[PDB]
Amino acid sequence: KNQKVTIMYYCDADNNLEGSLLNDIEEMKTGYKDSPNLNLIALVDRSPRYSSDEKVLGEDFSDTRLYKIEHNKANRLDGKNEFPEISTTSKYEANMGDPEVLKKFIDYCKSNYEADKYVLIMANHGGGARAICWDDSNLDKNGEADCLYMGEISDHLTEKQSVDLLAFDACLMGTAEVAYQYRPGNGGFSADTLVASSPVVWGPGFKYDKIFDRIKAGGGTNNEDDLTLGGKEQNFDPATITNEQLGALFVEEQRDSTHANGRYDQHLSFYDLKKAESVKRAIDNLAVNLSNENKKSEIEKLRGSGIHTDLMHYFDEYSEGEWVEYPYFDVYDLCEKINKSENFSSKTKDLASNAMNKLNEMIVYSFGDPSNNFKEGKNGLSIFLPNGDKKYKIPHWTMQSWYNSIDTVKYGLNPYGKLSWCKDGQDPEINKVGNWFELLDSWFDKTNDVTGGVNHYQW
Ligand code: NA
Ligand code: NA
Ligand code: NA
Repeated sequence: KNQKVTIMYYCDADNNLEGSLLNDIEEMKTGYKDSPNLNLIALVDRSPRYSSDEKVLGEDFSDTRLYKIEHNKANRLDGKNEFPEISTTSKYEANMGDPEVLKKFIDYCKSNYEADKYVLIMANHGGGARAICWDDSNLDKNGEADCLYMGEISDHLTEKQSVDLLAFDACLMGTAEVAYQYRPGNGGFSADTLVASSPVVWGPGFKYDKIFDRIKAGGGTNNEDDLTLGGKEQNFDPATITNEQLGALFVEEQRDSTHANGRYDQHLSFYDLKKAESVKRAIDNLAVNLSNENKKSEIEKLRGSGIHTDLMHYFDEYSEGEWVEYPYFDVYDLCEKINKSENFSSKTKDLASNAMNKLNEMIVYSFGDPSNNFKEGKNGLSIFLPNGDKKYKIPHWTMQSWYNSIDTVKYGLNPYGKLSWCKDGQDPEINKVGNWFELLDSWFDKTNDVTGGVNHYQW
């Protein structure tokens, strides 16, 4: 009733999105309403090549800094003990792709700005369940920009850094694997609720000024209609705001901002992550059935290929590169087409209906393309469904060994796997499918000896 809310903005502007993220910070300063129940602490890492702005944060710089944002104001902070490399006069360059930096940021905010509710907004690029936050200041073992892999974040972060809400201001983050990775009760770092978009997010990103202009005490409303909650858009007191109200804020303001500019391809969803497991298990059941009834042909006919797909998806199907990297399809649409197709038995239909029920329970709010018959609260979550047999000649599935449960670098594959979505629910028996990962591996890996085929996993 008199809670305090700390919002931690992990701003990785060390890339081409620097100007957009500086505009986002300006929007935060504009919309932020000063209150003793609210804190906005931002770890901003800028770039030395793109934007040369000096009006948002007071000067032009290229290092990593800690700021506290208030109305029309951003005061630079000291790193103190949790981040001793950062001071009010330091010139420290951080690697935002290093999960230890994110860990130090979360610990700093929890130590110096204690609160009853924690929100974590991670802002950068995004690439599904593989990664997030690419940093141009540090190069990996391939000469590319270092990034945060989901399994890497789980490996380095513990339960001490768990948050109440996790917002991904990045592309292609609303996947079932991502939501399951950070579910509460996984033993380590987790988020009670997740805000994410299944497809790419447009340039402007989130309309933070409107969001923070609605995080205000005193009650009241504006004249704008609320299409997620019904009625008029309400103001939510920081002393009493809940996870659901903040998520509805994100979803509704993104809907209004995107549709105002005629961008009906944009999406955003709010998930209760304590339902994530309930969805995963559900899909897993379906997966087992899909293995036992030899339905690879029918699922491939539902998914499609090339530019001819009828499943609701969140990538540019005209780009084979996106087919290889982000073949993410809507889970609810897949289960609905299974349940309504005449190429599936009654058992498969019932398992798909159970998956739909769990999905409806998980996805609290969502908005999408109305021309695609988007079902709010049902559509809005994606799942990895590759064209594993299509050759590029190299098959797609061999280029997707990152979608794995193992330590891929330890087995010579491309950086990082360790996705709990792929690990949990595996059937230890050989030639036996236990979960979605093993189903895909059984469908697309042509050899299954002890060496584990192309992804070094024996299903
Ligand atoms: Na950096
Ligand atoms: Na509205
Ligand atoms: Na394999």
